[PDB]
Amino acid sequence: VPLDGGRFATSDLNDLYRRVINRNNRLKRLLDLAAPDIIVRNEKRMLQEAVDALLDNGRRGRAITGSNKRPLKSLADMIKGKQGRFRQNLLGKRVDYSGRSVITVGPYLRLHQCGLPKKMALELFKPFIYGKLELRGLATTIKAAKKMVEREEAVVWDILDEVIREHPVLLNRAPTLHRLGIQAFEPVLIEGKAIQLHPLVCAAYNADFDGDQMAVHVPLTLEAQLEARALMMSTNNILSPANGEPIIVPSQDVVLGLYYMTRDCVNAKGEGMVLTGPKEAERLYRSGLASLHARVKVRITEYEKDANGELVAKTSLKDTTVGRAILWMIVPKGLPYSIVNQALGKKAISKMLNTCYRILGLKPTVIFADQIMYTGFAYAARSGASVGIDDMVIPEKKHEIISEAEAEVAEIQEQFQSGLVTAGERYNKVIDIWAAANDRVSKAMMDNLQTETVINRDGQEEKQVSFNSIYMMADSGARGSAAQIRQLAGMRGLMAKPDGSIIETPITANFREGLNVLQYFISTHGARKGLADTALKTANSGYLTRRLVDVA
Amino acid sequence: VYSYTEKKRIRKDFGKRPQVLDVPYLLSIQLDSFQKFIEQDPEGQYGLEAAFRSVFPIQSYSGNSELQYVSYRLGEPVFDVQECQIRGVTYSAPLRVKLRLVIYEREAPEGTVKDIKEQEVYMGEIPLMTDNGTFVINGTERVIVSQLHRSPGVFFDSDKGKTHSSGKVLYNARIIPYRGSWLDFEFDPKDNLFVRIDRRRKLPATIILRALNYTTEQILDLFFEKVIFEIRDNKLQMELVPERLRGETASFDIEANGKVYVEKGRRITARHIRQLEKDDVKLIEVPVEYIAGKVVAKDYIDESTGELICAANMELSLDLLAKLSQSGHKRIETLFTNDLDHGPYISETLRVDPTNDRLSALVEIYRMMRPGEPPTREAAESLFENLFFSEDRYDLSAVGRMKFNRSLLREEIEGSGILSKDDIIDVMKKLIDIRNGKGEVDDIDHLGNRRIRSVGEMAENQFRVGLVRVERAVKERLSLGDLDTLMPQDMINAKPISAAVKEFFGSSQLSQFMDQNNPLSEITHKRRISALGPGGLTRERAGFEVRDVHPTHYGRVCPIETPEGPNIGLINSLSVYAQTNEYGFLETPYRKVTDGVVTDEIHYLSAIEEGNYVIAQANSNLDEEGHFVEDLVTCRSKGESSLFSRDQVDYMDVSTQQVVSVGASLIPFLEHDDANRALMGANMQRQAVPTLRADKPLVGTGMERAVAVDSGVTAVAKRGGVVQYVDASRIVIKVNEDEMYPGEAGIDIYNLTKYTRSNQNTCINQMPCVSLGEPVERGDVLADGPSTDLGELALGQNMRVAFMPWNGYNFEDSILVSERVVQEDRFTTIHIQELACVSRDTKLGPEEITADIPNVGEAALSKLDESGIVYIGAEVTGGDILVGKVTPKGETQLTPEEKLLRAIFGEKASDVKDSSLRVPNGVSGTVIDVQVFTRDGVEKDKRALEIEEMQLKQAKKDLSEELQILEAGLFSRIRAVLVAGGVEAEKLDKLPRDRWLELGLTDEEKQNQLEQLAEQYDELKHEFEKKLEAKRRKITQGDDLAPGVLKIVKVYLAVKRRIQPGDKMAGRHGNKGVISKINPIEDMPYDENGTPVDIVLNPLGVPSRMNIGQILETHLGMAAKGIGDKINAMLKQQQEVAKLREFIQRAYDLGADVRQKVDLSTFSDEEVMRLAENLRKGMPIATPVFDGAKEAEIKELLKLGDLPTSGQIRLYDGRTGEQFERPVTVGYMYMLKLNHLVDDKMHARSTGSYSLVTQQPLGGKAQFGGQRFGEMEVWALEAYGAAYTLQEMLTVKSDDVNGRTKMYKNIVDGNHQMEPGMPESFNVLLKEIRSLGINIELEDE
DNA sequence: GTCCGGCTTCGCCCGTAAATTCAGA
DNA sequence: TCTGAATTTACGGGCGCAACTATGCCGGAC
RNA sequence: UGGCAUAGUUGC
Ligand SMILES: [Mg+2]
Repeated sequence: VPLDGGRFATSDLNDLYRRVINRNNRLKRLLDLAAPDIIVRNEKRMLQEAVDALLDNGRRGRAITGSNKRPLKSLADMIKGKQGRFRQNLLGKRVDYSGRSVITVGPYLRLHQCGLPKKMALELFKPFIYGKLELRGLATTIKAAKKMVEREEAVVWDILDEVIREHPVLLNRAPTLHRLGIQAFEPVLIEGKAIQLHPLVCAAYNADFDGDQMAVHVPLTLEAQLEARALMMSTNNILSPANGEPIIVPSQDVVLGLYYMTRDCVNAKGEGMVLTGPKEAERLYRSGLASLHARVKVRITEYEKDANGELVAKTSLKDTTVGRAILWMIVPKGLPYSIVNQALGKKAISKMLNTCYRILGLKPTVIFADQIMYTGFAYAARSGASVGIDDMVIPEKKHEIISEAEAEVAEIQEQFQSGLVTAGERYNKVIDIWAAANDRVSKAMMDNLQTETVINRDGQEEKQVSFNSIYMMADSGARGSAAQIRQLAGMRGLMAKPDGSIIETPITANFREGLNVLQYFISTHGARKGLADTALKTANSGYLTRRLVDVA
Repeated sequence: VYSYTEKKRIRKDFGKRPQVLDVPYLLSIQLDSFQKFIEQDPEGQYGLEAAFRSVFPIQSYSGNSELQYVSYRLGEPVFDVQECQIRGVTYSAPLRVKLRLVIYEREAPEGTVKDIKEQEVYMGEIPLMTDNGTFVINGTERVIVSQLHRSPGVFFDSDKGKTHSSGKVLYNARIIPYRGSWLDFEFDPKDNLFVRIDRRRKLPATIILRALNYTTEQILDLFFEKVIFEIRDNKLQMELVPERLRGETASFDIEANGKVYVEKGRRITARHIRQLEKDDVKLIEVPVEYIAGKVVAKDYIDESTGELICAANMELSLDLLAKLSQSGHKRIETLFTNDLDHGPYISETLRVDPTNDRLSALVEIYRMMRPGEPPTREAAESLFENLFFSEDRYDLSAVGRMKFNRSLLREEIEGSGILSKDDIIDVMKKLIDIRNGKGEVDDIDHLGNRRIRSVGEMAENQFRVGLVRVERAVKERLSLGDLDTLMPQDMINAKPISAAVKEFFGSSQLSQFMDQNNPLSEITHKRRISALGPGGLTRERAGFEVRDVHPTHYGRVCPIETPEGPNIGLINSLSVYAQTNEYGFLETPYRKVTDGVVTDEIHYLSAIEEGNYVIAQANSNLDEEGHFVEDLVTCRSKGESSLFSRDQVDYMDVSTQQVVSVGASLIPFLEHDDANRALMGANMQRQAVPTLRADKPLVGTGMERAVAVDSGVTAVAKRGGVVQYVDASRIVIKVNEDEMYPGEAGIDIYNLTKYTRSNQNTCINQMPCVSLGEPVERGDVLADGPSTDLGELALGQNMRVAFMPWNGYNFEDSILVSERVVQEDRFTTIHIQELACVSRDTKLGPEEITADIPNVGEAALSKLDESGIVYIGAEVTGGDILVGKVTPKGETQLTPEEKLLRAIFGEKASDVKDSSLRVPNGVSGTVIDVQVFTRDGVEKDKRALEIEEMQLKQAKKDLSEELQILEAGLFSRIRAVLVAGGVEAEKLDKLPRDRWLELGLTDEEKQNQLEQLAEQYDELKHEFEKKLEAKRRKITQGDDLAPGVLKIVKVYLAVKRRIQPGDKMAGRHGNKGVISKINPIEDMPYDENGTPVDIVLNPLGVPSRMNIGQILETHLGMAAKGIGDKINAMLKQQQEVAKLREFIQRAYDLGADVRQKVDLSTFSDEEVMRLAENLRKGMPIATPVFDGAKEAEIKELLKLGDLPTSGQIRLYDGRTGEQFERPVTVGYMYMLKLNHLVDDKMHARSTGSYSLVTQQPLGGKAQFGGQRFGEMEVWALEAYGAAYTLQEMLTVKSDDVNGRTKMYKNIVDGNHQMEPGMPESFNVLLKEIRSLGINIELEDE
């Protein structure tokens, strides 16, 4: 293939073939004139080496290198390896009718549709647009249709809307670790340059919106479109294929909104009043007469289908909250009421969706998930749940736990210097006592954090689960766990080097406090471990899963 | 005091500790290394002088003729840096070397030579480093990253038990030379010392000892102590050294002087050793069983036969003892082979090997090095001599010899580049000592074992690599030359030098395309340390040893600013205060602590030197005199932080920032951020795009100004003075008389670089930051480049941010941006794009740039001129023709019948096709520059003529402007001088300004000064005319274009990307996010005052991603803006200067024990007004990286304003107007617009060009390629039942030519059905397998 | 400018075949 | 002096996916 | 008008 200028591409097979013909011709010429045995012997050896290099370069040794001293890619090198035909052009190929773009949120979408930009929609569906233009007589010859499409006339957009109606598009994220990494959605034309991806499916994709890009593919044939619609639609992949748990569980904002909505405090506006139903609860909350989280009595009618598929109503007076009653308007009929009478963390919502799927079916579950997402987003927005610096309250027991642990390490060191213990067991003992101290600090932090708020304006003090933002997000399961909140407020504990070796020196300061120079130097060991395992030890998991796939 | 530049805007500093050492010149490493490579060095140690003196002089193989060296010189660059960037040539200097050739006649070793012929021969060009530390190689600025390789010397490692599957820790000793062959001494499970050269094959170590002409008995005497057995009467009275009795069990009963110290069987204890040492026991009687296992030291001969009875290294037995008894040998020497302290390693090595004589050793080494070839005595001897002992082929450099001596506990640090017998013996003995148990192996990751190559050193190495080849060529030519006919010009060939030098600067793993989209990006790319590159590691080989942070990286390497990816920890970045030792090792500053007082003198310490010291931490409290107030201070003695008393402290950290680099030192509240998030924050600051206007980070760290000034993006005033003239594209500073040199007058001219393309297609533009008549001091910024405000690095914009969920539009990491942000165009960026159309001389004729474009109407060609090139300033969009070129290289010619048929159809298609460079689809903008490069003798067109005429007029105008500006300054100086001693003023204007050589002045030095000024005028005029002539010659001449290209037309578009969803934005604490919606202004949250928040972020990203530093920053930012608000409140309604300065002083005095202490009483009520004008948009605040503002100070600053101390305010919903409960955190945070724009990522393809070997879609978006349906995607589809989707995915959509063509036709026809077919890549695989001796076929059904 | 040709070592792990070393007769 | 089993040593294969930008692409006789 | 190499970068 010509390179820039008169010079041709410096091909590899051509060089090898062309220095096998050289030796062959030289040897033929030598045998024609009956050259001395030594010279023809050396020429035969060189011919053998050249042929060996052509068939598999470097296998014999002394991999012959061309210009730039790069070993030539022989036939064996072309058919084998990760860059060979099998794993580069036959098991996985580049495909037409495919595009790529950054992904955004677009909360308004339903679970079965995705926002596709108008420009990529036009570029992907060009042949379909040509077919529609020919069918409607707006362009007799394909050149005319192509010209109409490239000018982006006002009429080809209508064609694009008409042809996108019921044409699913596969959306795929780069590390397709499991089968839910590629799912079909109905396109909705978007005025922009980024694909709007439903919030619920993100967990399946492992797709956060911090720069991630995803690829769109277009099924062409009727069989492919029906396969996308009936096998790969996001509204069919409610349950993960690895286990029975739902995979479209709301991730972080919806769960926070639901946790805030379904919750109670000992004294809020409109507490103790008896409501005539969930609609009354929503009316009161919107009117500002009652807090979203205030204990009340609500007349709830729940449907139990213990009969032969017949939903039987049951009306009672439940002791609930305004927010719980409001949320009950979203739950479908067949579910019990106790399913929304708790704090509704992330696991609670996952169990709720699972039970809805097992009891009611698929379509009710999809609708329920969409409504859960909408209501959670709305009420998380209403809650105004923010994060400040005064929310990471430091425990008052942290310092004394630290001092006790330091006394323990001092005494263990004193024993070690006396020879009573050897280095390895001293290191193990130090590690264990520091782990115990870290656990104690975390426990004290959570104790001071969860019951932090005591609120009363009607009598004696009554403790309650805190409204603290950090705790409210950790308990709800939205984002983070005990470890990260511990590092924020409590002592952040021991670190591990990239080789899975634990630095016996702990970090005595949290993140709200300093982390002085020395403490921010032990931390970098753990940070280097974390980033190296992401970029160097991921090849082991990929290799293992490739072996598992290729054996089964 | 403040020098009228930082007094414009004083950044409130919260740093508690006092700065001791100013931040060094951040680009010091590159500039210094290159300066010590070209600078003339009389000592000849550095650079080209060293290379010449090491190679030259050259003699023939015999003493016939000699070529020696005199000196070298760097010629003036042929073109300026900007001219080189525009044209595309390297910015290099010619290297002209004065070489003299002498001729030696018959028997004239020292006598006068026949003739000496000396000439200044040209030896290639050497690229030059610009003032900013960068090289222009082919029009692109390139940075040569410094390398961090293993220092030359000797290193002992272990391979700790991973071999032999038994846990035994072997020991290897490697002698790494700077340039030579590797020598390794390795052990094996049998504890036999082996050696290998260049890691070819392992052979016994003693062989090389014999190769050094060592006899076996001498080897044994050298490597072992000697035990003496004396046959006085009987029992072999043995000379015993008591200290040798410890560590074993007494196999016999030991007795002397009738005192059995140790009984039979019992082991020897310490008390016994003490008693024997104090008893003065020298000789003992021994049994016969003891000597039965010893090894005789040296050979013995029998007097009767005169032949051998026992040789060296033989296990003595009863038979051998009896044989040597009667021969007369009474004193018997054996080796003291203790079991656990003096191993028989050399003895076993001597026994195992088949080599006994020196020649056998030499032939063995020759066969190992050259396997199969017939060995020769002279060949083997020469090979071994040239291995480690020739000065030309082996060289332990000065640092190498220093490390070699240090590792062997030698005294001197200077030696010979080659090895020696003593050196190898010492290395082997040290390795054996390590094996025994005394001593320790070296750790490679130690920064005292790793050097720092810089651009100068690598350039010198490559220049020497060229010069050795040149030496070979010259030596070859000297043999076959008639000496008295030729000068030293044909003798020297410059092609090797140029080839090597340009192949290192252009195509090398360390000479990298510069990351130029920020001052920070450039300044941290130049301060980069890469373990990769030639002579270094490889990302696929090194693992989890050089990636980890060593304790020695403290103060010499940033532990957190490293790239994440395949090479993490291999691309370390230099620390802020770190410097390079004389030998190339990284050293860091430390304040000396002689007595308990911390002295203010700085010592730079390297890793090894710093190891044996106790260094107090930077955050150690001190008083006015200087004393560690605390009884015990935290220090670090041997890479182990601990607590030390007040007196042992030998050193203290100079600053708290020295542990990090210039990337992480710009992150406020770094200490509160998880180290990963600090790393990501730095990596993302390196990617921020310069916005339309800089925005002066409200919460900085004090390193912004240093970074901006040190990086060559601003126009720093070379000399102080008064701004005489300032426009959008020029500054003229009249220098003060104090700083003015004598003679030349003498006013600085700074030509600002206007809108120009960067390596990342960003915009480089310098805007003046000074006005007319404004005083300027030395080192003050006059013009600020991209991402800079008043000399402070401003990578992004600070705006109002609220932390709360908002209807899911900030779900995971998405950012919700108001329409006010895009309305203000604050994150609008200018991207300049270069499009080159090349007309070449191809077959079937040349190519043409004519405007007669077929198949397109006149409307599309309206924007072009008569010459077929777009106008400057034309607003072009996607598809528009910029430079329409159509070539006679069209199509074939039609035969009579064919042509008649074509003409019958009624078509006049010609032999001209359409190439017609056009704007890429989806890219708009305005044309800002068109450059036409024409080859020599091509008849440049009308547009090229117009461009050249405009360029010539502009060059004349700028030259004349500079000349008359300088001459106005000169005449002003002359008039100022004339004011005394015969001043003429009334009639001075009567005569013309020129005729001032005839004036009347007295006799003094003033008239001499006037004469000097007049001579300066004359030479200025002459050099003016010559420079104008040179510029005209350079403009009018042709261009050295590529071989076979007629001309090049480069069009510079200037697109303006405002903002849109999908554009990635991030803060300084590793917090990312793609904009999810450009919200309406009325829909955003607003506070009690009705001011909407510019951005809404998600709180859930703060706990999960432990970057608390943002929240603190946000709070502080709010406080900062609060202060500004009050100043604005005091400023928009005019108020007295007294109250304003009072409030400003109260704001600046707010702190715990800050060391800024700015006093406003010395501002004169006029600089206070400018300061207030600068502070009305929020008071800038400096938060040092580890000495930042505590939360209490943030609360105090918040309370100084009318803001709540909690940092959280009450917000109302823009949509419903309803209050948000749970008051939200609102402040001002510094958003960066990273260089990942959605329109650069969006891509789509339905049908396009396919690859050649396999008919699959092309890859990438630069070529209209398709997305890769990877193997894992195939697995995912198999997990579904999607068989038809997969089949069409990998057959009809990828590589079935008939299948895909038919499917396209069916889609156009309205039928969605496919014919499967067979992939073409499968046929390719079949043929490739058949290209071997394998017959793979698809057998019939 | 147009036409013609054959000096780098330095990673971790595991499976398998060849060579060695016991452990005998 | 031979011969089988177990052990050691040598040596060949493996070392995730997807995506974007830039430069450079052969050295020696007529 | 499609290939390889090197360097840098993004998402996991
Ligand atoms: Mg992501």
